[PDB]
Amino acid sequence: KCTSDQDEQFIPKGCSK
Repeated sequence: KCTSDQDEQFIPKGCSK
């Protein structure tokens, strides 16, 4: 997943996959 709660300025290692 990309957004855990609401992460608009932050994208993780594993966003769109």
